[PDB]
Amino acid sequence: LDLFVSPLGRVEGDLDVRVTINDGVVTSAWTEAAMFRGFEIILRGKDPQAGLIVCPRICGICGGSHLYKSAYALDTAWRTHMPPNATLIRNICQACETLQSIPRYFYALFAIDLTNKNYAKSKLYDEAVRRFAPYVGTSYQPGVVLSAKPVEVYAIFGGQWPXSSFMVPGGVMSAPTLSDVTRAIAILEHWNDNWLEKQWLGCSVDRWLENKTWNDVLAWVDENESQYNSDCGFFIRYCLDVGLDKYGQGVGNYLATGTYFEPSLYENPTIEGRNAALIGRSGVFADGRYFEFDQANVTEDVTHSFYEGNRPLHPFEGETIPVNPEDGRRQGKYSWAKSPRYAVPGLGNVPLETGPLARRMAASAPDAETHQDDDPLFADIYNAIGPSVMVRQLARMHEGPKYYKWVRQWLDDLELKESFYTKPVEYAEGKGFGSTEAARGALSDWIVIEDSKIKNYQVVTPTAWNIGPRDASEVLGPIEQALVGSPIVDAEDPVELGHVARSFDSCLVCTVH
Amino acid sequence: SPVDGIRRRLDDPQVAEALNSLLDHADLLAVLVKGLDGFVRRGDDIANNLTSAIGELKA
Amino acid sequence: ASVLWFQGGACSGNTMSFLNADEPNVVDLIVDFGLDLLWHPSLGLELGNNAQKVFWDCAKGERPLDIFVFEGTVIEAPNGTGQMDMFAGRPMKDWVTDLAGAAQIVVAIGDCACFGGIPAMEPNPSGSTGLQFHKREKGGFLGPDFRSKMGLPVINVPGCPAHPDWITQILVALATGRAGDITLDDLHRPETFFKTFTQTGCTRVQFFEYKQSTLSFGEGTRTGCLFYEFGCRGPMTHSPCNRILWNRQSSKTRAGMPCLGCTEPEFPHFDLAPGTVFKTQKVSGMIPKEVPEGTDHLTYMGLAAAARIAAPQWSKEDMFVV
Amino acid sequence: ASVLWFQGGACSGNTMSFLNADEPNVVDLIVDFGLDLLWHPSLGLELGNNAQKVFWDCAKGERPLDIFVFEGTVIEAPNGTGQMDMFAGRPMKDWVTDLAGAAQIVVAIGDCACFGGIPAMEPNPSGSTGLQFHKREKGGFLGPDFRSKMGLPVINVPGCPAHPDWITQILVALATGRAGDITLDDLHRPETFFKTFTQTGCTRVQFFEYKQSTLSFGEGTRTGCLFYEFGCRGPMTHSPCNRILWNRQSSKTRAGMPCLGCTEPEFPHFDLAPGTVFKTQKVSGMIPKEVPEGTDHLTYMGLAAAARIAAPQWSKEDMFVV
Ligand code: FCO
Ligand code: F3S
Ligand code: F3S
Ligand code: F3S
Ligand code: F3S
Ligand code: F3S
Ligand code: F3S
Ligand SMILES: [Mg+2]
Ligand code: 3NI
Repeated sequence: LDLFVSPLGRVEGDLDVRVTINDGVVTSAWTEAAMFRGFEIILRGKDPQAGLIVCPRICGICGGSHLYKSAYALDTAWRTHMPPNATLIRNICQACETLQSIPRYFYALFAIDLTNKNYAKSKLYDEAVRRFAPYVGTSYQPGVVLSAKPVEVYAIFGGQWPXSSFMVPGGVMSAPTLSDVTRAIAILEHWNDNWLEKQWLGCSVDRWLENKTWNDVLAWVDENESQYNSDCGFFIRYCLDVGLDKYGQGVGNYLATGTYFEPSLYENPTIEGRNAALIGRSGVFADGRYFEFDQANVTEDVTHSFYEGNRPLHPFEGETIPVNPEDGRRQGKYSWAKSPRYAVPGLGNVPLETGPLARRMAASAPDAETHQDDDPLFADIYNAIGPSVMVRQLARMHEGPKYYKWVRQWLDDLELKESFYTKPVEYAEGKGFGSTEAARGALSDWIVIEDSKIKNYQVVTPTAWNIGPRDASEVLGPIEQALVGSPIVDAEDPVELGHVARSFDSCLVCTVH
Repeated sequence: SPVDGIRRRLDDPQVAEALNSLLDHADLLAVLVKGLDGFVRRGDDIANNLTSAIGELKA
Repeated sequence: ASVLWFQGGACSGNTMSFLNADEPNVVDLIVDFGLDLLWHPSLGLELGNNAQKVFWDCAKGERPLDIFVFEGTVIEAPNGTGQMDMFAGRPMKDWVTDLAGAAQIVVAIGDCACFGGIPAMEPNPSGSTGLQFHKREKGGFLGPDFRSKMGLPVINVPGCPAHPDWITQILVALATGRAGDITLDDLHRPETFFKTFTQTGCTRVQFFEYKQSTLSFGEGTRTGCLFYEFGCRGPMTHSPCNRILWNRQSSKTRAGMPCLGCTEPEFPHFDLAPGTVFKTQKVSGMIPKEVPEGTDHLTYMGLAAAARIAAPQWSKEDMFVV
Repeated sequence: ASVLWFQGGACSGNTMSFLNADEPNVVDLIVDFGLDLLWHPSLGLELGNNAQKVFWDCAKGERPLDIFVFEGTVIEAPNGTGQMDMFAGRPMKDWVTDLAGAAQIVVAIGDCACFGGIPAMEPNPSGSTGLQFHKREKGGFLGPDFRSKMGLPVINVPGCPAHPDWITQILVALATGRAGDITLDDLHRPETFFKTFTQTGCTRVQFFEYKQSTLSFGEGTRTGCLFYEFGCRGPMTHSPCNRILWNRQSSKTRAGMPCLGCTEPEFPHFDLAPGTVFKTQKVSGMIPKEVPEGTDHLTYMGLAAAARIAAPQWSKEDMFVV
């Protein structure tokens, strides 16, 4: 059965999903990013800092991430100096945007599908409906409402959220005051207490972060009624009951570009020094092995994308030349998403899943420096039960406590008397690579400044990694392979396709830009 | 064409004479506009000079 | 009051800003104010054919459509087909045509929808335009003479993104019987928000008054106004950004970021051409090319010189201190 | 960090304002920030001898007293006995002596406690004074040389009442290890709040800049600045009232009420003498008696004339429109 689902909403943009279904199981899948704005085209010839204004507009929910990586692209291109306070503010704001994204996405975009009639036979279905029904769910309302708090912190430092451009080469535009920091701390603590710990965890962030194995997580669910009946405990139990742990596996290979620089280690941003300075470590996890991320290994294939091109291009030489979707479909192209691939030795240019799960796998890599995220939890989960909708979601949710703790510490780390900005030299020429981990994963800018203008500007977003179509080798993108194997109880409401696509927290406006 | 008419005016002996006299003193016009550009680009300094002058009469 | 919120060439920032709503928050707006959110691409439960059923019922008049909110640009490329924005089996522009023709009120939220915004920046690959404007030029996709069924033009809630209150308070006004209190300016923006300027309530207006410039970002923004060195469009931009603070916390200008004039239809101004980003274009290095709204360069510069002379000492020192 | 909050000649407005705290709210401040509120007359559970036991343990050093918050004036009448303020078996001033001598930090919240405030208005029947100030004159009840055990003078959080953030953010700073970030001005006010003026962020500064006066209350406040006709002390008053809005909504000046300069030690200014309430005292009917801080009548008036002549049209029209 060929099933074309249009729209598949709650993916922050325009997504259609075509699936071949045999015996109630998806056997092949095509993700079709359906809306194109062409910001890379627009940025060409613009002011070298135009990215700081344009790139946040790639996406409402993760524009702060775009800003972060665009700023760092300029910082590397212009060989700027980043005062530690500026690095801290950038980290805080990136993480706060992610902390907003986590509940906002979980309740508003993902968890309402848990109320699908396909689960009516579950013993937890009534509770799932009570908690996660759209707009009236007892977990939905506070989760969504409180999701605005972390971006209040963002606004304290950046003026507003979404759509500040306050991260600039050489630091940040803002000069936090004491009350700024104290209020940011108060907002963060209130959000942590009222949503993260009270509602999501039913325990302290510290208690959750003590979970180092999948068995630890199950014991945590059963440990007491607070954790058992928390949104996290209920979600885990619901997933195990309704089978969200049984599909959406995907590629099983992961890309994290990392983000959150240790301020002392990235005072002078360079492409080469980026990985060592990361707190949230970069890392590629492919074929069960850890690899260092290298942006040089990134190509974008447009074979099945609505763009002209005949070979994968490293984004420094990237091109965004749209083809008319009618013609492209005549050529087998089906998506405005490019197909980002990563050259892994012994594997070729493979698709890599990006996102919190990719980050957790990277955090499980050996040889973490002291400043770096060293977390074996999702290595253990991956080895125990493997990837799935549930495990992907749990990675996303696991970042909540971890990032909250990091943000709280960074707010403590701010040295308010110290500089927030080192005026850079706006060089007429430069090649910049800025990367971050937006909520949904590796977000990267490759910028080429020439003649004091943007010569090239290539954005590769995490959902482009995940949802990008088949490459020249017809290798399905991570979301496409995750869709393959998904059960389809009801083709009229193929909610499992939504579960898989949304478990990646897909953002289609980011996918295409 | 109207542009043809401006070229026609340029032919006029009297118009031409005046335009030639303007180009004879174009150096003076250039220097006065350069002087104005200078004055404008040092307007902040002249404002600081008037501030220090008034600030003396204040003390 | 049924609400159908569609996204064209959008980044969903207006939706995300909207989700930051407080007093009312978004959930209370959707539930407790009688605003039946039929669907929203970021929030609607329905997918696929169920969602399309909702859309088609709205478009054909099978069910009433009181408010059609459109976010993002109306994408017309390629070649006016709109296929760079395919939504629910149609070019999004066709949905826009049908639903704008069906709605009692049409609200364009965000510059993209109002005026074309960032996607309409040259070279405008998506053929983006606003609902009733292309930049300042009235008409956009729906034409200058488009009126919704309540007789209103497209209500333009500009911004990039719009502040949540700019839409939520309009929605509350509509829901509380105060639609008649809503007056629109020449850009169809609610005058309750867009008679003020961004500068109105800016923490740096005293520095502006005394022509004290912020000189640098970061700690340099502990003083000064951003107009002179950072291209702040505050005094040329209608908005309540400093009256109704963003995220209930701040505003770009308060934080030290120049207002980019995003509520204005030309946004991004000068199409972010080289030398125009976070810079004040000046004539002869000292006269701003653009002076505040309603002033002329002569008077503005004379008053500026006088103010520089009269400037008190505190206006020359840090004020947003730790 | 133990906190003992006492009220002398107070109206409890600072407590009520404090209870309006958001980010942190008062409950989260008291519970989740490690601030052990030992007692508060409006909130403490203990009464009678149990409360007195708490007070005496703090006064005699039996239990640590980290922050002594004092609200209200130190009442010394009659005849320096302080018996117009008898609290828990003693004149309140005696409690003040003991607890201020015991506390690590002493915080006077509100003008009454900081400077004497309204009760210290002539004829001052209660013999009211501030902790370390009587109006602008340093020394108040505790003497100019009083220092708490952490070496600080009385931290004056002025206002009538103080805005909740003016105290809560200080308390958060103390609780989060940022006490060293707190700098105090010459009136011992936190400079993080009191380097700005009330005017800083006022929605009417553009009208001020162009010398466009609000002419009347009510709808008359849809335009204009209140300085010229309503005695707005905004430009002479240090406060973040327009930076950090009251009740997260507004400020007097935004709302159309003149700033009464309540964060200033002279408040109420001119002791509310006849003709000084909601009026600008003027010389020769044109020149304000008091000009903005750091300005001089001649440069102010010259700049004011220049601003009037160059005024844009919008500055002469309603801007805070319905
Ligand atoms: N998070 C996020 Fe948006 C996506 N995909 C970017 O980057
Ligand atoms: S917020 Fe986004 S939808 Fe358009 S108005 Fe700005 S690019
Ligand atoms: S007063 Fe404010 S709005 Fe801009 S022009 Fe100056 S920073
Ligand atoms: S850029 Fe826009 S959000 Fe307000 S501060 Fe300026 S009008
Ligand atoms: S609020 Fe009340 S306690 Fe004193 S400072 Fe004002 S009269
Ligand atoms: S600018 Fe505002 S603070 Fe008072 S003096 Fe005018 S109303
Ligand atoms: S009276 Fe006081 S509360 Fe603020 S507006 Fe003036 S300083
Ligand atoms: Mg790209
Ligand atoms: Ni996104």
